[PDB]
Amino acid sequence: GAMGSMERASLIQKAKLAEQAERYEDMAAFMKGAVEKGEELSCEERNLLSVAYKNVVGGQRAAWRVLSSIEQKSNEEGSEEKGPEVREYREKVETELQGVCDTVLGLLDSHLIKEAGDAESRVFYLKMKGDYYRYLAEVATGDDKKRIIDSARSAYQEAMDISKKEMPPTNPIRLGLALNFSVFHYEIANSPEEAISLAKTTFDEAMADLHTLSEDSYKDSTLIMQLLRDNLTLWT
Amino acid sequence: GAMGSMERASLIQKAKLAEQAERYEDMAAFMKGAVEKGEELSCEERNLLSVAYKNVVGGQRAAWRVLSSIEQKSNEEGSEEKGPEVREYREKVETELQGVCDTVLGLLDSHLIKEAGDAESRVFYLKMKGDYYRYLAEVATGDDKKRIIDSARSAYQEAMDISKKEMPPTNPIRLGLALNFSVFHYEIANSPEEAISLAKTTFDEAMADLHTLSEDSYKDSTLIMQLLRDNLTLWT
Amino acid sequence: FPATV
Amino acid sequence: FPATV
Ligand SMILES: CC(C)(Oc1ccc(Cl)cc1)C(=O)N1CCC(CNC(=O)CCl)CC1
Ligand SMILES: CC(C)(Oc1ccc(Cl)cc1)C(=O)N1CCC(CNC(=O)CCl)CC1
Ligand SMILES: [Mg+2]
Ligand SMILES: [Mg+2]
Ligand SMILES: [Mg+2]
Ligand SMILES: [Mg+2]
Ligand SMILES: [Mg+2]
Ligand SMILES: [Mg+2]
Repeated sequence: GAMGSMERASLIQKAKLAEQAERYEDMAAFMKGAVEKGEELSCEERNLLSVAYKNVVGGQRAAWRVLSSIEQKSNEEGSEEKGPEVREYREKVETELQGVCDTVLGLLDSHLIKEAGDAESRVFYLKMKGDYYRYLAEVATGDDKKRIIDSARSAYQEAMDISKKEMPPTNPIRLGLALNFSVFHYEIANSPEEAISLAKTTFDEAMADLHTLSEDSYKDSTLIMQLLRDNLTLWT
Repeated sequence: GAMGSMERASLIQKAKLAEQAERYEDMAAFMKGAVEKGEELSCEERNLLSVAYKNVVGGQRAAWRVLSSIEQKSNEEGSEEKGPEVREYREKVETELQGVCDTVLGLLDSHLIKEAGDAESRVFYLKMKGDYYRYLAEVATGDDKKRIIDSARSAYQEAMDISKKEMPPTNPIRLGLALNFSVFHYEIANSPEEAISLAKTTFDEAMADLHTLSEDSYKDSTLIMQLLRDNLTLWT
Repeated sequence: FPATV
Repeated sequence: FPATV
């Protein structure tokens, strides 16, 4: 690893600098280096890792969607043949996207998840596992598409089961997990009713627990609750 | 070159796709490949090249400024020592930025400028040469800073001389050249009076020639004239 | 697209 | 920062 010679603390410092500079590829590389030191990640560090890769893959997904749309339009009736270039370049972006997902999944498997015993860490990593399998699913079209979808589902389900047992219904990781699993149901699993039920039940159980929270915890939980409401509004 | 096996037309097609996908590093790599085919670039192709590298270096410059500001704050009195990491990471970004500038300057020198005989092409490339020396100047601090500044000045001056002889005062390349050379004077050469005089004279000579233009040419010229006015407003 | 975090 | 194109 190119980061093998850099101190763990220096990698974390530089990840924070990269975030300030909106250098998310660098941020991700620094955090991958930090993970590969072999120590568990603190809460702050877990969130640096997630922010970095979310921004990298988010850019790739956006680009993929642009290219896939152009490609789909090229394959309509009346469309003039433009050669293999659109497919080639969509494939290039797709392959890069898959590479990033595989990298993140690799970090989780070697060895973040197995060392994560606290609910906060284990749920966080399992949510990530579901998310990155979901991104793989978005672009999957072959023999393995069903298995990729099932891998996402399984990771999210394990995270949900732990979160329900071990976390209050307003915990932001629990809320974000539910938000994303609901989107998985709607967009990937062709289960819009499940998506809607999950979002509604999550919102309502959070609402009922807000009274227990400080002002600052209230802010965090209500932000994610609003995202649940936004999706429900989109879907109904 | 990794693009050596791809057709020139395919590289240009893919540069356009990359632009639509906001994949400017890819766009730049495709256009570098196209240049390295050895043929002259059309007007559209020159502008693909410039858009690509402008966006790449623009991101690097923005990141550099964030990091340089953090670094400068670390070196004030009362600032707690945080070690070498801020300098290291600013240097990393700086080195990458310089690499991109050197790449562009290399394309111009091998062999875009020497093959450019029409005023439109030669002025366009000389403006680019000035711009990328200006970006090098922004980060320069050593034995060569004066020579880098002079290289920018020389390229801009040759472009100005050709543009004044060969192009109308409303030509968008002539206007953009003047805009940027004016910024060079203000920000790099410590010559704010020269910057202001250039911007004003350019604006006024353009104003006087607008009557000759179609609606569409008028739109292009007035857009850049407004940038000249914006700078003048900033500076006075 | 729907919201995720 | 000032405008350039
Ligand atoms: C967006 C918002 C409000 O919530 C979430 C929720 C879930 C995820 Cl995966 C990401 C963001 C947010 O940025 N923050 C800041 C980071 C916080 C991290 N907290 C934990 O790890 C333990 Cl509670 C969550 C809220
Ligand atoms: C911003 C605006 C209006 O002008 C400029 C002016 C100068 C430069 Cl270097 C870049 C943009 C613009 O995008 N366009 C579109 C591209 C056009 C290219 N024209 C030429 O090569 C020959 Cl006239 C200029 C105007
Ligand atoms: Mg150590
Ligand atoms: Mg593929
Ligand atoms: Mg249920
Ligand atoms: Mg050929
Ligand atoms: Mg340096
Ligand atoms: Mg003069």
